[PDB]
Amino acid sequence: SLRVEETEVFKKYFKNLTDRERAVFEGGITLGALFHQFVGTPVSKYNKESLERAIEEAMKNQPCVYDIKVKIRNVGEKYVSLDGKMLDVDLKIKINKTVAHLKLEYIPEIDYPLMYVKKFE
Amino acid sequence: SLRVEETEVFKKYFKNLTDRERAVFEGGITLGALFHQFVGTPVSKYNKESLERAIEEAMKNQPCVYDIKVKIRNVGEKYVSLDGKMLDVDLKIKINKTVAHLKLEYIPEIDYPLMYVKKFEE
Amino acid sequence: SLRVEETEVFKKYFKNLTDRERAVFEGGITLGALFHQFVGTPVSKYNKESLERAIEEAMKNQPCVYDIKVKIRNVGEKYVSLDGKMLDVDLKIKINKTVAHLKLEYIPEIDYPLMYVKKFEE
Amino acid sequence: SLRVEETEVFKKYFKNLTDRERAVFEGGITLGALFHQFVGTPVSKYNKESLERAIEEAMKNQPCVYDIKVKIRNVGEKYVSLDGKMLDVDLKIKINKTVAHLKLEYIPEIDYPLMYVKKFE
Ligand SMILES: Nc1nc2c(c(=O)[nH]1)=NC(=O)N=2
Ligand SMILES: Nc1nc2c(c(=O)[nH]1)=NC(=O)N=2
Ligand SMILES: Nc1nc2c(c(=O)[nH]1)=NC(=O)N=2
Ligand SMILES: Nc1nc2c(c(=O)[nH]1)=NC(=O)N=2
Repeated sequence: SLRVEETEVFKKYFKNLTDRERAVFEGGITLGALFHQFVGTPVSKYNKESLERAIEEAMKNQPCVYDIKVKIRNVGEKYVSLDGKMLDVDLKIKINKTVAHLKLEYIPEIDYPLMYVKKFE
Repeated sequence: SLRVEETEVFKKYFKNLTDRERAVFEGGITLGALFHQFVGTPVSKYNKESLERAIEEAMKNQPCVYDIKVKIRNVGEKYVSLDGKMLDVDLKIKINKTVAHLKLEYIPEIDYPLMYVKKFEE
Repeated sequence: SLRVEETEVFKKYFKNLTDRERAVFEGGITLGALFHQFVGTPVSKYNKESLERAIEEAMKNQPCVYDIKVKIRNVGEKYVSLDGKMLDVDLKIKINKTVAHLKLEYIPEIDYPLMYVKKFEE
Repeated sequence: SLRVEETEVFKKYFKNLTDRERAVFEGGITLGALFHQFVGTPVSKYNKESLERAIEEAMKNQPCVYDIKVKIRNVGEKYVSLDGKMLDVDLKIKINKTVAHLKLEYIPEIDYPLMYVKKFE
C-alpha cells in the first residue's frame, strides 16, 4: 500500500489515541471534508448518479476509509446548488481491527444535517 | 425545458449584452465555478475518471453550457488534493448562434492556471 | 506590480477579445469563483462581517478586479451554511478604460442567485 | 445558547460515545471542514490577515468548538490558491469537562498536511 496512513511517521502522531478514538476522529474528518468539498455543486437528475459515484470514490482515498455510500436526496429536474441537508451518507472507517460506522443525514426535529456514529464493530 | 435561462425573467437581465459578451460572461462563470468547487478534492488513479465525468455533468447544468470536457493531469497512484494547475478544460458556451470555446490550462511560463477564450464560432 | 495580468505572457492570451468582452469574462470568473469557494461556510451574526470582508479581499487578488462589495443577507444568531441565495455582491472589473459593473443577487421570481452585468463605465 | 449541540435531540445521537471520543470526532469534523471549505481561496499578503480571521470566526460556529487559531504559511506578494500544506491550525474542542487539543500542520517527512490530536485535558 502506498497510502500515507501506513507510514511509521503518520502512525507516530496517533499513539495517544485508542483505536475507537482514531476511528471516529478519521470518520469526522471525512464527513466534514465531504460536506464542505461538495456543497454548492450544481445537481439535477441528469448528474445525480455521476456526482454520487464521484463523491464516494473521491473520499475513499482519505486515510482509513474502508467503505462509503453517498445518496443525494430531493434532486429535481431543475438543477439546484447541493446543500448539506440533501446529503445521506454511510461511512465505514477501519483502524486495525476496529470498524466505526458513521452517518450523515438530515434530522428534521433540529433542522440539521447531523454527523454521528451509528456503531462500532 | 425547465432550464432557468429559458425563462423570460432570466432573459430580461441580459438585454444589455451582445451575444459574444454573454457567451464569454457565462463561460467565465463556469470556469470560475468549476475551479473553486473542485479544487481540494482527493484525486488518484482510483477516482480520476469518476471525478472528470462528475465535473463535466455538474457544469452542464449551468446556464448556456453547450459542452464541456475535463482532463485532470499528473494524477498518480497516491492521492493528492486536486489543485487548479492539474486542470485541463475545454468549454463551449452557446448564445443563439454564437459559440465561445473557452480554455482552462496550466501555463508554466507564469506558473498559473489560466482561463481564456480559445475561439468563437458565429 | 507582481499581478499576473500585468505580464506579457498573460496578455497574449486575450488579443481576441474587446475590452468589454474581456471585462465581462473576468467578472464572470470572479462571481463564479466567489460563489463556489464560499457557499457552505458556517455563517452567523458572530462572523458575518469577517466573512464579508475576507470574501472581498480574497477576490481582489484575481485578475482585473477593481473593486468589490459583499453583503450576506438573512444572517441570524444561529449559524447556517452559507447559501448562494444569501449573497448580494457588486463587482467592478477594469480593463484599460472600460469598467464593467456586475451583480450577484437573489431573484425571487425564478428562485435563483443570478449573476449579471449592471452597466459599463467608459 | 441557541447552539444546536445543546439540544436534547442532538445529544441523544452521541450516547454511544465517551467524551474523549466525542471531542476527537467533533475535532475531526471541524478540521476536515476547514480544509475543504477554504482550500482554493486566493491568498496573498494583502488578504492573509482577513482570511485567517474569517476562517477562525467561521469555524467557531461549529458544534463544540471552544477556540481556534489559523495561520497560513508561505504567503507571498503574488497571490496563490490556498493549498492545504500552507495551513497551520490549532483547535480546541470542549465536551463537558474534556478538552481536546488538535493540530493541522504540514509534515515534510510524509509531505502531508496532517490532522492529529496534540493532547487532552
Ligand atoms: N456532530 C456534528 N454534526 C455536524 C457538524 C458538526 O460539527 N458536528 N457539522 C455538520 O454539518 N453536521
Ligand atoms: N483570466 C483569468 N484566468 C484565471 C483566473 C482569473 O480571474 N482570470 N483565475 C484563474 O484561476 N485563472
Ligand atoms: N447568469 C448566471 N447566473 C448564475 C450562474 C450562471 O451560470 N449564470 N450560476 C449562478 O449561480 N448564478
Ligand atoms: N489524520 C488525517 N489527516 C488528514 C486527513 C485525514 O483524513 N486524516 N486529510 C488531511 O488532509 N489530513
